[PDB]
Amino acid sequence: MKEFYLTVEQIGDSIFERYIDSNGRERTREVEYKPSLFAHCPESQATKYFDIYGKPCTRKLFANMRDASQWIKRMEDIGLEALGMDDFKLAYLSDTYNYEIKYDHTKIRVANFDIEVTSPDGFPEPSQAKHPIDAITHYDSIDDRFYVFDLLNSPYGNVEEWSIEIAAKLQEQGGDEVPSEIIDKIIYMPFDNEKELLMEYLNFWQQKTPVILTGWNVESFAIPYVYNRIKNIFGESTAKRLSPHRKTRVKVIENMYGSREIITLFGISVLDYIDLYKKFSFTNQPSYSLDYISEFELNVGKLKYDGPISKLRESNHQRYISYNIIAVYRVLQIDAKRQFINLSLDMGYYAKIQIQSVFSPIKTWDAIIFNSLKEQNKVIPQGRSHPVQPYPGAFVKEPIPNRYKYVMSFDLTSLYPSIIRQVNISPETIAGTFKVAPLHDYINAVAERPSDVYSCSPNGMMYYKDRDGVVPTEITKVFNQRKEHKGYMLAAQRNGEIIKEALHNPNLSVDEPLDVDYRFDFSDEIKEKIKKLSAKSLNEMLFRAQRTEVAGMTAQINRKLLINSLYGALGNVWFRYYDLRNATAITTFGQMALQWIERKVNEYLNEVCGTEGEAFVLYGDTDSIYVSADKIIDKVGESKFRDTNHWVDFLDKFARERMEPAIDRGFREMCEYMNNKQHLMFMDREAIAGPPLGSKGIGGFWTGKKRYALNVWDMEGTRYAEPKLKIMGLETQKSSTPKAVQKALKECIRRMLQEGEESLQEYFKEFEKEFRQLNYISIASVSSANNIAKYDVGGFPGPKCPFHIRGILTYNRAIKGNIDAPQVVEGEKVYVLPLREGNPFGDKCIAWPSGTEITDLIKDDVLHWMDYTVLLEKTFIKPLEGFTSAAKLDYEKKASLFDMFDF
DNA sequence: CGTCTTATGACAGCCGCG
DNA sequence: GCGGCTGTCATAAG
Ligand SMILES: Nc1ncnc2c1ncn2[C@H]1C[C@H](O)[C@@H](COP(=O)(O)OP(=O)(O)OP(=O)(O)O)O1
Ligand SMILES: [Mg+2]
Repeated sequence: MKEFYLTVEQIGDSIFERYIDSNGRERTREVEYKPSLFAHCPESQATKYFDIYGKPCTRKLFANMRDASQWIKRMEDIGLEALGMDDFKLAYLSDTYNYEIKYDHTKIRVANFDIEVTSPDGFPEPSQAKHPIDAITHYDSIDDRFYVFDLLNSPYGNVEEWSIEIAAKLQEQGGDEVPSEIIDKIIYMPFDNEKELLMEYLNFWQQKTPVILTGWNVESFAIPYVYNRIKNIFGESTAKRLSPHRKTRVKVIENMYGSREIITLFGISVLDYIDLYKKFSFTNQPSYSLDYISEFELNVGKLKYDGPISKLRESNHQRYISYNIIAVYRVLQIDAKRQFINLSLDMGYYAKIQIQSVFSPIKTWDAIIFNSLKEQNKVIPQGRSHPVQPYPGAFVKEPIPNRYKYVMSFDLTSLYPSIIRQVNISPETIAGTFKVAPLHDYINAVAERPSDVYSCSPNGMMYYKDRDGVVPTEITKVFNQRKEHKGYMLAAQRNGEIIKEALHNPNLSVDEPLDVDYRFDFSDEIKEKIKKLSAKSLNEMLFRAQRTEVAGMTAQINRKLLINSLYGALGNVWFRYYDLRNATAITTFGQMALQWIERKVNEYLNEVCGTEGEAFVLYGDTDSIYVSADKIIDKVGESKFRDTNHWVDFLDKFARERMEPAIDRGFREMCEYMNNKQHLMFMDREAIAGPPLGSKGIGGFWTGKKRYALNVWDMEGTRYAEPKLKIMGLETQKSSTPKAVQKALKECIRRMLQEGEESLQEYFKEFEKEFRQLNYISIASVSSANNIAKYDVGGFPGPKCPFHIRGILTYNRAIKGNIDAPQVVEGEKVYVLPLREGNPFGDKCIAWPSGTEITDLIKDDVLHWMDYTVLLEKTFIKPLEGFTSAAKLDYEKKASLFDMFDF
């Protein structure tokens, strides 16, 4: 098989690479790399290398990288361009790996660990690292074993060995419920002393050296902590054993309050799972404690223990060890579901970068573009510095705030990348400019055709159609990968809906979940095998369909991000090809394209419909249009449709067979009008929304820009067995909104759109009646702990100081000197509750770390002094009032004037 | 070392207001 | 002692 890299580092004049040879064995190299850079030269200077604009360059080979850096600064001291790849690590991979990398993941040692550390005086700081590590669980993907390092003896207790037999037992038999799947994969190692455990851990680290280090929060806790603890006991030299190349870096970043350390292990790609989640998950969570995320991702209970963690090792060492194990395992199950490491490797090897550079899309693209550029023997520009500058973005329509009964929506397939292609927008494909008319004339088609030689954008730019661009090129490859995985995702989602109808009446049977690829549309035979199955068999099938869909999701949405991020890279001063003429060519074209097609969509329907000058497009954002479908439904009445599904099928058939080709006609005309390389503007039918047949439900409603809800029956060819609410922007969708309140506002919106005004008031009346009974956490608001320092007037609120910030200050006074209480960390989320007048906390509100409960020290005061009236109005009724008004509804009851007829 | 603009709402403080 | 406005902040939609 082909050879592929594991890690790579630059150290001085030596490149340190770990890799896999033709055999699948893992080797290392120390390479004394001889990089090449480039400089322009006169025309008559024969050469194979040219810059991207067409200009001759001579290659300058160098003895070593220091000398190549020495040259880059001198070229600037003189002030001439130093073209080429300034980052020599990427150049070396590009040299060593002159092909498309296919990689054997089973040969890649992904390690996954967590440590435990008892502390009676509050959170154990890794900076200091002043407490014993009393447990570590290190899972190794190659061995497929969890290595448990256990400390029987410590200043904080002498404990007996952990019993696997006990750990296996269920928590109702008095055990730990450590999963079946992992009981035969634990290798357990008790230790008398710390020094011993550590040394063994280090030796173990040497023979099973992690290529990808991951885990929950390891980057800010685990890694730093083991490093410093080992460093303080055995000296810094021993600590460096953690790096296979024996080189490390300490990035101390003293927050305005206390210390904080970041350790770089050369030779290892640390991918902390917390960061991979934030980037790739497309969620904004109330809290990021593993405990919370496990719940959310896996529907799986909180690892339970009595008393505080600080004395679990002494109370119940058995539990203590088991939780450190299951903690490791959970991250493995989350990744089984989400595939973020899989993703990371894909992009990583695709771009040919260090795996941990998947976090920076600027890096990713620089390497993709360089590699692509290198094979055509072209020289890349030098990165140049730039001031930051605003530039205009997308166009959003102001919708008339109303109820909407029948709504059909349409959206462009990857707008900004398609534009990039359609127009051939790239650094080296720029043809010049042209005098631009008010954009509203290009929208209307009045303005002079800007050029009939060059491909154009309404911002005034012109592009070549002859030659093809680096960016269009590279953006197209990844787009197709996106497209493929989107295909599988959407199929899985349909297969999901087919299984959902099957369990409306499952065949009384003892059967077998079918052996099938959930990525593809269930064929007839298998659909007819489907309904003959049992609930047990069918649920397993659903579960699996769902796991496929989610996996397709990840692959799809993250590749979508990467390309959209190429666009965003164009508007970013740090990007080698940073360029605002291109960035605005994209967005301005986006604006024209969205309004242009509004006009056409509005024109065609007024035609086919009968009237003239009726606004059918009620709304649109960047690349979407939401068309009102009332008058089209009105062209057959309420009668002719048997059931709900009959008018859905209709609209779908109408969109597909009448509207779409009209759209297509419109967009290819615009393509001509703009003289673009290729027509690539596609609006796929997205949503079909309305009320269920002969019900008093409102279908949809807009409140303003970015704020609407709809009742959807079909989303992009998927015919849900249950109508699903599509809610955008409203507080139900915001992680700041209290949990129970998200659920309530949602049941409301579901009530307005499906049932009607009647149902709303009924449920509204119930909710406020029961409100005071809800769990304080479930009804707390969430915010981020930012800039506490800045607003701290020596203990009290400063000028301008925000609500949640104010809440945090009151907390910190109410926990003065108490070091057992959880402090609040900068940047992390807090729960927020308002306080009643006269409370003993001083202020009108309080805040505490989210994902956790408030410490007992204040727990019972906050619960007494809690302010429900305020909470209900600010968090539930104000929001509901917003929705209510727009929809023309009341959520309560008007002044009868017919009350005179009571009883 | 470093994706982007557009837009909403909860709040704070400012200002006018017999 | 408020409703209208502006700016800061947190957080959505694309
Ligand atoms: N995270 C982002 N960064 C930069 N630009 C974005 C981002 N999200 C969206 N955009 C811009 C460019 C998109 O093409 C345009 C419309 O976005 P959107 O419709 O969500 O997806 P898309 O049109 O790129 O693909 P698709 O509609 O197929 O999911 O808005
Ligand atoms: Mg789109």
